[PDB]
Amino acid sequence: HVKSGLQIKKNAIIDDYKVTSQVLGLGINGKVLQIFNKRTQEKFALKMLQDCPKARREVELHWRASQCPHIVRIVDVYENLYAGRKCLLIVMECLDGGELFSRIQDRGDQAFTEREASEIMKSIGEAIQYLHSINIAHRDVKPENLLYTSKRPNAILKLTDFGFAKETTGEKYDKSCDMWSLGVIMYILLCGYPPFYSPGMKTRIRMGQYEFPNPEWSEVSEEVKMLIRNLLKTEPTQRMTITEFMNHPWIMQSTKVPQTPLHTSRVLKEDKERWEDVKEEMTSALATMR
Ligand SMILES: COCCOc1cncc(-c2cc3c(ccc4c5c([nH]c43)CCNC5=O)cn2)c1
Ligand SMILES: [Mg+2]
Repeated sequence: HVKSGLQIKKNAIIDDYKVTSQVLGLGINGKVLQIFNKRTQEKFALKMLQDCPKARREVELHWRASQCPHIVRIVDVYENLYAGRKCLLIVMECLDGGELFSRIQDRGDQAFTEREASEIMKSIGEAIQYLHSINIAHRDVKPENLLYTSKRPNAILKLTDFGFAKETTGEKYDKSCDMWSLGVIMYILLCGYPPFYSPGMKTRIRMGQYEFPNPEWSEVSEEVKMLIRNLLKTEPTQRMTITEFMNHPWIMQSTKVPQTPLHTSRVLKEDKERWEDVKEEMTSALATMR
C-alpha cells in the first residue's frame, strides 16, 4: 500500500484564503484560526507553527495520519514568512461540532447511554489503531483534542493536535500512554468524572478508595470495569494494547451494547466548575506518562 508524500506550497497563503482573527482553539505550539477559501468561499481551520525540525516532524506524522476517517484532515501546508517569522501554515478541515464532552454536557434531557459511550470509544480507538499500526504514538489524547465535524447528531468525531506525536519503532511502550488515555476517557464517559485522586462541590472519588463508586457505577457491568482496569493498568508492560482493545466485544459490538442510562451528562453539569481542573490534572499526568 502506497500513499503520496507531502507537497508543501510556497506561495502566499493569502493568495488563496481570507485569514480572519477568530481563535478556534489553542494548541501545543500555537493558535488555530478561522479562514475561508476564496474560490469556493468554504470555511477552514489554520494552524501556524514556527518552522523548525520539531514542527516539521509534527506536520509529517500528521500527514501520514490525515486520511484516517477519525483524525482531522490536512488540506494543504504552506511555507510562508508570516509576520516576520518563517512558518508552516497548516490548513485543516473545519470542525464545528465542538469538543466531545462539551456536547455531552449540553444534552437537555441528560440521557447518555452506555451504548453511546461505546460507539464514541470505538471511534477514538480506530484513530489510535490507525496510528499504532504505522508506528506512531499520539501522546496527547485528551478532551480538548477530540472534536466533532458538525453539530449534527450524526457528526463524526475527530482526533487533533500532533504536537506530541512520535515514531515508536523500537520503543514500543511509547504507545502505552495512548491506551491509558482511552481508559481515562472511557471512565469519564461512563460517570462524568476522571479516575483521579484530587469548595462547594461533591467529592466523587475519595483518596485511596475503590475506583468505581456505587452512586454512578452501580449499574455498570463487571465486564466493563475489567476493560477499564486493563486500560488503566499501572505497569505499561501489562496494560492493554490497541489490538486487544479493538477486539473486545464491548468495542467490537458497540451496536449491541446495553443502553444503560448513565450519570455522565448530569455530573458534567453539576461539576462544570471544576472541568478546567480535570483537564489540567490530565495534562499534568500525561506529561509524566509519556
Ligand atoms: C472550543 O472548541 C469548540 C469547537 O470550536 C470550533 C469551531 N470551528 C472550528 C474548530 C476547529 C478546531 C481545530 C481544528 C483542527 C485542529 C485543531 C487543534 C485545536 N483545535 C483545532 C486545539 C489543539 N490542537 C489542534 O491541533 C479544526 N476546527 C473548532
Ligand atoms: Mg482524516
